[PDB]
Amino acid sequence: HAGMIIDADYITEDGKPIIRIFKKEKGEFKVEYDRTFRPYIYALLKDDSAIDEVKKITAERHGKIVRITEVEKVQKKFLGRPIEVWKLYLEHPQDVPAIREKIREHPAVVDIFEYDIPFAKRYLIDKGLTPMEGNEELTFLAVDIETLYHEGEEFGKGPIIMISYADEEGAKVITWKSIDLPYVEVVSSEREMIKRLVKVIREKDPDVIITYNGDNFAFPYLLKRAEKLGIKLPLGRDNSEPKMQRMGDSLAVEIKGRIHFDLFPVIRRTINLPTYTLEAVYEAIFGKSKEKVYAHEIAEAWETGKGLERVAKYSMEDAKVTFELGKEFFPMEAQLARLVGQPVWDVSRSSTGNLVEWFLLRKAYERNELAPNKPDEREYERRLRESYEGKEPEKGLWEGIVSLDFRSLYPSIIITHNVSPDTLNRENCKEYDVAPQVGHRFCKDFPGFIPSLLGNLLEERQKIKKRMKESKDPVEKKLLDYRQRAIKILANSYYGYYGYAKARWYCKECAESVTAWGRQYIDLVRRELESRGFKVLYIDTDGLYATIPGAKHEEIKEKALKFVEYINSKLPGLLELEYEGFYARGFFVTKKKYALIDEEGKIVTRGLEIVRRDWSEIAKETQAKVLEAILKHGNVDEAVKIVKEVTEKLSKYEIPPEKLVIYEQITRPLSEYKAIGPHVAVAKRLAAKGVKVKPGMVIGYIVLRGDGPISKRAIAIEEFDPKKHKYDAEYYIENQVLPAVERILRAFGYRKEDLKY
DNA sequence: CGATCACGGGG
DNA sequence: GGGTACGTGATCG
Ligand SMILES: [Mg+2]
Ligand SMILES: [Mg+2]
Repeated sequence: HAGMIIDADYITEDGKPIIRIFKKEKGEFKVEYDRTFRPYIYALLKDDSAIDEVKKITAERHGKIVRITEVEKVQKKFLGRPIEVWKLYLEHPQDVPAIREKIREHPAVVDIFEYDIPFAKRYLIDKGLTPMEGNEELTFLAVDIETLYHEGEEFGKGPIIMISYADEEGAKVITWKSIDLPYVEVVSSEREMIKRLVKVIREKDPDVIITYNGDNFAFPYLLKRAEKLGIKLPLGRDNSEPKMQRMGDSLAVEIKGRIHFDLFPVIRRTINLPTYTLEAVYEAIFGKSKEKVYAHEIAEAWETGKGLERVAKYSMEDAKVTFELGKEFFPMEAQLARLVGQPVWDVSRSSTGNLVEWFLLRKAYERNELAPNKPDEREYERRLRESYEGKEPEKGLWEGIVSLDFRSLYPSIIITHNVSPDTLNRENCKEYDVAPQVGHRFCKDFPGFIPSLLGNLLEERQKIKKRMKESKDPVEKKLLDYRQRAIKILANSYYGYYGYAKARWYCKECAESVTAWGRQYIDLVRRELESRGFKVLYIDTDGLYATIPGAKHEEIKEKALKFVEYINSKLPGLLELEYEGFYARGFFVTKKKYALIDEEGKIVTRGLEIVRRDWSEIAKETQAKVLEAILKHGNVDEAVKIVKEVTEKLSKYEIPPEKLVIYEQITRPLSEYKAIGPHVAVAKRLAAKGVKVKPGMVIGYIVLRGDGPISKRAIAIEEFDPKKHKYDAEYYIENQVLPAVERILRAFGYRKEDLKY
């Protein structure tokens, strides 16, 4: 029709699938239904006569037998070669996992294809439907909750004590205790507060619900408490409840007819932070501080009734900034959805590797190219163990560091050298390009599937950039700016995608060859930098860090900016080097393990910081102190003295026991564990005392002095008696503090043995 | 040793 | 739900 597609799914009616297309048409919510789309897979047979045995294969599901409804002989392309496969139709999507292995096992079946694409995604591709097209303006609502938590409680034990929401009308708090603030609505109970949230959402009818970690906290918690209280959450536009989907080891929540936009996975990919707390995230984007009110402060205020205004202000600000961040990060996710042709819900929760794959599956359909299969476990494992043919960084502390980015070099290399799995070492090829050093041959006789698509993306970006220069409308310009950035992101992900172990179009030789050709330009950049007095401190496939030893910082910045402008004038086509940034100081340990500090004093690290609950505070605190001594004080000698003093204090039992607590979650019933770690040993004793130990409960423990593995010497933090129990100083030194700092201090020539008296 | 198991965000 | 992360490091067995 005319509207913007925001999502798609399927429902089953009288055992048959119905596709639903969720649309927004000039401000109105619309649902279109399609009963005609049929599930299918492909089968390559040894011979056409075999179809008579294959079409008769059956399976079982929902107490009924599953059959192939129709078969169709089709002509397609596989690896740039014509192929004849049989399209096997099935009645219901759930018939595909039930029958696919019974077809694959058949002696007449060479292989099966396209048997794991979800029905709603299969529909959008086959029908040529693209989400988020048009100038349709969506409505947004941020949602958040505060709860009553005590250390180690089962998930959902304590009530929800506040629910906050925010949009352009302001930020509001719903609570069931008397708090006298203008934005606070006081209700009678937890039940009445949850029913008020339901009413707000049904009345405001937002297209987008913005949360911060709503997938794994706010919505699973609301669902747990609504279950306990025996109330429904009809938040879906079809009155359905929020739906929890197991996405990996964690969860993802969907709200039918809407976009549940969880900012946590989105921001985690976009920017680099040691910890992605809402307060750290808000400050990195808006340059303003946000106060954190910790779980224990919240519990204390609720139970004593004192200082509840502070907790209500915290709840309000949580919703307020969640709204602000949502508006900031949504436009780019909307353009990426449009580009890849899949809904924002899915696109915002996926890696760039999956964004590339979704883009390629759609283009394969458009081009009548059969998609290769995802690897089996053994192949995936064989791919992770593959070695690539074709430096370690400078030691010590460096000053005035410029960062240069190479990533925009690789799409142009893929295109000019026709680097694709369908062009690699092709038989009876008339002309080919040979990769330097690795010698892989890529046929020049026809454009490769992936170079062809990249060429079109880069051309489309150049058109957008030209239309941007010629536009007087700042609205169109803002939108076109997002569109051209989406292409840059997608195009710059192909190099990585070639080496991604889960990729359908995985190609080790393609990745290797792009690296080998890329290196010729990197070596040119390095020689040209050194001829200009620059010293290269660190270099990898993504970029480099350099300085002019002992030069004035403004001179380094000017010379680097002049260098980038010069080299890009020398580089042919769309090969581009970028000036990324400047740092006051920094040091480099190894590949993607380094730490820097900018001119505003913000520490920036990669592959070193250990901010996680399963590491003791003493190890995390010492590591922070070491990085601060090095980057803020330019003093490695102070850092070594900090480690030496901490280790002596641990040996003389001068460290508070509270800085020694280790936290680990129970993730299954205790009887299901194959290996009993210290937290499981502690948990089993707690359950033996009558504690209801459940998956989700976090176990706090201290390692005590003694013989054997740490499993037999861990004690529950609640059972620790400082007057009776002695902590293991050698464990906290050798397994906690020293591993936290040894990688960092290796960059300065220190070994683990030199960090003690 | 290989196998197993945990982390993040949120209260 | 025709795709159940992601990559990495500690500890058990
Ligand atoms: Mg969906
Ligand atoms: Mg909150």
